Amino acid sequence: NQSGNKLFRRFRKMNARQSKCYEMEDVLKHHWLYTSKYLQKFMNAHNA
Amino acid sequence: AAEFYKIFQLEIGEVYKHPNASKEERKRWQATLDKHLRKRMNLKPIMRMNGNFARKLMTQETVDAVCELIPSEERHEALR
Amino acid sequence: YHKMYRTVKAITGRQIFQPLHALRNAEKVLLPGYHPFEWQPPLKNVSSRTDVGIIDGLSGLASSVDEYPVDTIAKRFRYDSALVSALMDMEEDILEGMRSQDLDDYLNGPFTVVVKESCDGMGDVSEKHGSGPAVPEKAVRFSFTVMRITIEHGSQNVKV
Amino acid sequence: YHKMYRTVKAITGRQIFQPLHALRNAEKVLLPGYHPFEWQPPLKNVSSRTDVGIIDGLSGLASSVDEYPVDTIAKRFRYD
DNA sequence: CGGGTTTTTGTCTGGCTTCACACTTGATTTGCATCACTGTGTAAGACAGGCCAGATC
DNA sequence: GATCTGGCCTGTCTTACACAGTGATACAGCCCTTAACAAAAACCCG
DNA sequence: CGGGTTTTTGTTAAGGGCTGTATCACTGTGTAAGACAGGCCAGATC
DNA sequence: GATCTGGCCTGTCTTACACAGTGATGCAAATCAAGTGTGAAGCCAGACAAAAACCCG
Ligand SMILES: [Ca+2]
Repeated sequence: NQSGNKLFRRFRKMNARQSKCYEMEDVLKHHWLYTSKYLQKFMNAHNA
Repeated sequence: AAEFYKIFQLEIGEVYKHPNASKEERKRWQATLDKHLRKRMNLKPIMRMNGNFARKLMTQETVDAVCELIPSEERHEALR
Repeated sequence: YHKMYRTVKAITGRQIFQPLHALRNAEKVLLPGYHPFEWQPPLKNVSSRTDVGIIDGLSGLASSVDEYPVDTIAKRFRYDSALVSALMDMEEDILEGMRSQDLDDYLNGPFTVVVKESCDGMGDVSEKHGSGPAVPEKAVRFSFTVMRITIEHGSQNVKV
Repeated sequence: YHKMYRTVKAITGRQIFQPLHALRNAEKVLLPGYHPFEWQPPLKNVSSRTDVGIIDGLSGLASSVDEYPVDTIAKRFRYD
């Protein structure tokens, strides 16, 4: 849905550089790191 | 869902007796449909078709409260 | 983050959080393009380096003015790097699944993996405030997704 | 902040941060309108009620239709 | 207003822990300064309608 | 003979409407004390 | 293979304080519907 | 006597520039590997005697 779009614009607005060259590399890095199982397991470590 | 809403508009058309039909007749049929559905189910009828309203139309209460409009000698159990 | 870290260090006295050095170190550990691996076929038309991550998606598209002009910025990984990194951080999950479904850790493969793929454009991604509506700049991500890892041993297989 | 608090509380076992209601009390101790005080002259045309916080900036204007129109939004503190 | 009754406050004598330097000198990691690079909103800054009185057939 | 026309495609162009995010608000559950019976287990005798 | 004795928790009160999410009144905001504006013909018509 | 025109007057877009952010580099400084080896503190067993303060006869 709009799910990726709001996430992508938020990643462009919060944590990103200028000159449009490092920008897409940074958003690819952060968007990759958001969806790894390892940190996801660290982040839902409250209910167990 | 679009076909079900259409066949309800054409059954309130009762168009197995009216073979030809103008756009005014179908518009008034949709008008009577939204009037009776806002009087019975009291929902917000809209032509912008979504999934929530489509799921909202899919129950026996809806098919009952719409099928009771026409003088269905048969169409009741067919729709059922 | 650095402000928060230095304030909690100043208040607590002992250090609990971390500065950015070890963060970026563990980041490039977790990033693709870091761990070694191999292929039993030689993989024609594929490079042999195990240590390349982010590259241009253009793959050497010469965008000189004498040729067909584009402006679409494209960044990409290498595919096998993404596969091996996804495997290495689902490694604990598949270890626990192997310990759960009545097996040992010293098993070999060949583990059969089912991978679906997807791409979809997202419409506008732009916040233009200099004069208002400049361009409906449309962007698109292309992605993969693992959904099933199995191993066949003896007679049958098992969804590990 | 709630996410950060619950994650570090889970991962250390100790509760190093604070939850949200304690944060609300810690901010209510720092807003205007909490401590008592008085004035040796009784401060004419000032309501001496001593627990007022963010009040409406318009001081009770006259936003009805039959009055001069004003569509601004003003929020203020009392000065004392 | 002196003495009773607590309350601390020490005491060697021997007998336990327990880090503190002492360098050593070479990795490690930590702190802060520097770097590349656009976004934006602003206060100069012309600027042209507009309205004058001066000029003129 | 050439020209308007109804109809059939078709490429925009607006819009409702389903969600996203937020501080504040409202409950839904969780320690605490007698207490006298109710159970689960572990080991050992038999 | 089964009891005797020993080694550990549940059970409902009651009336609180505490905490962890669920909800609540809200806007804002993009992407599908589907409506419509032309565009281009096969046949009526001068 | 009645239009034409340079001169000011003033509410306009219009437009640059400095900084605020973003990450990532890059050294200089502090700190830590281990190595003994004393060796100074700190606490307790044994039983034995002073300072400081509030109440009652
Ligand atoms: Ca889409």
